[PDB]
Amino acid sequence: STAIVTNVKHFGGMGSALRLSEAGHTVACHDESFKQKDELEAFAETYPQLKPMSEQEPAELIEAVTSAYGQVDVLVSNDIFAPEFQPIDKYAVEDYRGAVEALQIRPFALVNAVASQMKKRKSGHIIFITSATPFGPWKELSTYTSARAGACTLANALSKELGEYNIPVFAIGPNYLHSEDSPYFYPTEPWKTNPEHVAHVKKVTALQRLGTQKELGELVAFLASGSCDYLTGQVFWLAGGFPMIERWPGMP
Amino acid sequence: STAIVTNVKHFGGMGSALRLSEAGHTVACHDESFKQKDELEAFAETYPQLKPMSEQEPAELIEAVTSAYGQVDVLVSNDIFAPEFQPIDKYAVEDYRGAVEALQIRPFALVNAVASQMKKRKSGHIIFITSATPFGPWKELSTYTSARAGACTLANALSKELGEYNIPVFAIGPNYLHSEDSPYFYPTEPWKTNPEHVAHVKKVTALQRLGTQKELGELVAFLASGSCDYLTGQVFWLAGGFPMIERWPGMP
Amino acid sequence: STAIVTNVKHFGGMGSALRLSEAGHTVACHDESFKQKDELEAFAETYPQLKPMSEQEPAELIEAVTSAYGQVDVLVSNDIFAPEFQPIDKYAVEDYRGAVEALQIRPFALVNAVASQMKKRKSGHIIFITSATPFGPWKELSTYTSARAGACTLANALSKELGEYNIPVFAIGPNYLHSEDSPYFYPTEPWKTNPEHVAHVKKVTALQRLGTQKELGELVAFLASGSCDYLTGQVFWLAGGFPMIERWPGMP
Amino acid sequence: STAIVTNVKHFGGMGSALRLSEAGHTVACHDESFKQKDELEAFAETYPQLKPMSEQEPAELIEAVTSAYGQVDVLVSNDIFAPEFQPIDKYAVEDYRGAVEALQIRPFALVNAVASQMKKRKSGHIIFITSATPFGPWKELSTYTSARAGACTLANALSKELGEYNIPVFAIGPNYLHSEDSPYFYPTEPWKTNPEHVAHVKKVTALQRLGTQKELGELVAFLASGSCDYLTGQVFWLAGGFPMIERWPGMP
Ligand SMILES: O=[N+]([O-])c1ccc([C@@H]2CO2)cc1
Ligand SMILES: O=[N+]([O-])c1ccc([C@@H]2CO2)cc1
Ligand SMILES: O=[N+]([O-])c1ccc([C@@H]2CO2)cc1
Ligand SMILES: O=[N+]([O-])c1ccc([C@@H]2CO2)cc1
Repeated sequence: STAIVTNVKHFGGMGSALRLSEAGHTVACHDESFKQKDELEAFAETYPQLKPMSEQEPAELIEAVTSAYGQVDVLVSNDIFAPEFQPIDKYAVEDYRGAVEALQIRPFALVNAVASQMKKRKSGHIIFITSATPFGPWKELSTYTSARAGACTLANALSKELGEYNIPVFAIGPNYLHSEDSPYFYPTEPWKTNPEHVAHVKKVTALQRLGTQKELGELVAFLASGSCDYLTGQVFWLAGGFPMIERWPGMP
Repeated sequence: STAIVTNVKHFGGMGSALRLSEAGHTVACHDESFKQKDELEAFAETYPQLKPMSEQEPAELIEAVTSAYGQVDVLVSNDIFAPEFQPIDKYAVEDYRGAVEALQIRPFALVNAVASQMKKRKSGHIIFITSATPFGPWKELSTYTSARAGACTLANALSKELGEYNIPVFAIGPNYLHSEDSPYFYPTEPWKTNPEHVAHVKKVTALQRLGTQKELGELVAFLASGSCDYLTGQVFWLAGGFPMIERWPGMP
Repeated sequence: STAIVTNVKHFGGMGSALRLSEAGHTVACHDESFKQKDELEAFAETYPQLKPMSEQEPAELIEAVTSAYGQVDVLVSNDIFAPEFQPIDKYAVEDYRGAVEALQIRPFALVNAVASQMKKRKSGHIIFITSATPFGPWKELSTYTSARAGACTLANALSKELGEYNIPVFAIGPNYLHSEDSPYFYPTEPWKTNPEHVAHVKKVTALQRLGTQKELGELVAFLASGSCDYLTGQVFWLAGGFPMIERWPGMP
Repeated sequence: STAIVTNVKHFGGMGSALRLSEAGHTVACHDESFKQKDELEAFAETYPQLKPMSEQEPAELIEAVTSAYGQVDVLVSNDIFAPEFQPIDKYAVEDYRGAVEALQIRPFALVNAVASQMKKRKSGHIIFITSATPFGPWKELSTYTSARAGACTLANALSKELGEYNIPVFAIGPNYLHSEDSPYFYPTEPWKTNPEHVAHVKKVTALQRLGTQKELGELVAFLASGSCDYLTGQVFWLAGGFPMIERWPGMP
């Protein structure tokens, strides 16, 4: 079918787009850098199987993909934001508004724009790439963490109404997901190359390693395949067993 | 100590303010209507044991209560919003922005404004009145439900950083909480007067009744008393056993 | 690889075994009925793609499969129990002991018997088929529901220690999962053939239908394939959006 | 009213009994040591406000308290077990049976024995002291952690049926709860005396300290008072913000 992957260059974007395309889907890709023709053309050349779009806004993007490929069957809202770790009193209120806009309002706007066509034909899949941070909150990241939780619940809530139209809705919350060249949020440098970082990952995850783009991609393609729609409403914690809890003194 | 209860006329406002006052606290009350001298005066006359403030914005309010009474020891963010039940595609993106501003940004702004003083003296209590909808979402209320989830997690996330400063943070998520004359969200009419509504409540809650303002107030005062700070991070589901799940055919 | 599916004739047994086999795995199958050669041979003839075992106990089963097929790479603990619905005071304490033995001790015993070999190779996958009842408890089924919760947490706890040996552990908790000819727990008759039952499923699930053995099988095969080990520790709610929560009077 | 607190000398026993008594309740106490006359009398002398009982089994205990004090209004099932940390394959299946019998079957048996009298008069409170380990499992404690999870769910499931009879059911899950002279599970020595243990607690809890018996008691008394029955079904995590999750390299 036809799929849309947002912010393709970052977070769970490449894994999702690449595997979806390998599965036979036509994959329209969005990214902030695609505003520049040079960036869009370069992407199209490197990944000829993907279909980069210049459209930036929700309604604009959904309309563009629908016109170019007929309809949108799979929506992968791969949302990102660049937060700072700050004590609550050090954040500016605008810092939270920014987090909520990028992590909650955006996915909401995308579903709001594509839901009608999916409901009319009673078919489609909606996948939010959120975060596992709500499951094990770190101190001093209240904006990003709470916004991600809003997105997770948004997906679960949406599954309740869209199920009547045979539209599954899922949320994939990753952590320690290798992002390769993207800084969102675990790039090769330094996460796979610096001792302290490698050791940190070994300590906090059960599998003692970063998750791979391949793994995220396999999950996305599996859910979008229609092989297991009954998991609708699920929030998947793609965090390799994180968080590992510190044990008592003397214990290995 | 000195407490602040927002939107006192609605939701968990009166139960919280009244019980906190009976516990001996000086309770500064906020409400949109207090912007009008006539409304504020009428409230002060009816409730001489309460201290209504005219201030509307977070910083302005925190500053006024601090100036008049010395400091803010307890913050009860009784947040409200009037959402419409709507299919995802029928909402306007602005409807979600409105829900998040009222249910997430506001409590965040209040803590952002008061956290510094609490941290400097290493004492204080923060309580968010959220919702239990995230625990059992209804179809077609995605904006309100997801926003409330963001608030619940915000409370939990804040508990992690403020604990070092001896500041407990809690979230109380009610449902079917009798709101008396307030339309937010279970007024006496029709929830205690109309047969069908009375029957609905008896079916969906384990205790088969609406929760009382007194019960909410008791919990708020208990948490604010410093009797059980070790519950910091807790999201309390004040919903009387809701949700009750429909059983198989043949089962009463 | 080599997989083991217990209680193959019931619950998620057939879906798991059939899809695992279609995936290319050698699937050893356990069932209480296989104690009778007549039943085992009858099963073997009907399903040449499966390998029914006569062994009933954990240690004996693991040893038998290891001897016959080299080793056990995938363990699918498809646990079942036949509980009665009853008020807490009407149950016999033995009724709870029985539920716990069948739903907690059994999966524990199986992992206890196969873990050492998997750890030595630093490879293997463990899947518990539990229940979604803990997520939305019905009244009067305290034994079954709580035991299933124990099994879910057992899986999550195990993922923490086995991750170090590269062994993912998952729990799939279904509800309204079509069980075809098996009475555990949603057989064709009457769940797909009686109006009241069809209507009940339509009301309590978001997708308004029973889950299929195919869907459960696809998930089991996907997890066992090694395509997404990073989901280790996950409890999957395979309940089609259940539970759907009763809305206010007047709402459709 | 009349309350029963089990294993009073350990875990949440003393805080519960002491505060319930201070609240004016007649508190019948159970403990394995009370099997010996010398132990029961020594306890009665030290704590004259408490009523130690010699009864050990659920039925006889409920009956004895009912005969002596008229009825059982509050049941505080303070369950304990002394597990060993072990890799799954190192445990004996009997070690899990032992954990489940003490942490799941026991509370179930007590409610099974007292539920009828509470239902007949439509009044009563049931509180299980479980554990917060299910919320953040450590590696190698699969027996204890999963059993405690079963108990938490048992309480939640029970709230659904007993609510109709006006009987709230709660579960209090502590961790890092100072147990003073009792080895279950954080005695003064070494948790408040050894530097490494003191440092560990300051690291893994948000409040950076052990919880007190006083705090636990305050919660139990509050819940038993009938001041906030609408919290029925709640699982309280009395863990001071635990778990604190390790942050990235460079962050303090
Ligand atoms: O900003 N951060 O430090 C950050 C850390 C982790 C995440 C994981 C992927 O959700 C996201 C953001
Ligand atoms: O708008 N609504 O229909 C609504 C219903 C229930 C709530 C409960 C209190 O959280 C809030 C809003
Ligand atoms: O006995 N029962 O009524 C029953 C109902 C539901 C289940 C779901 C699959 O876990 C199991 C048993
Ligand atoms: O055995 N243990 O090591 C243990 C550790 C912590 C607990 C906390 C109270 O639940 C219980 C048992």
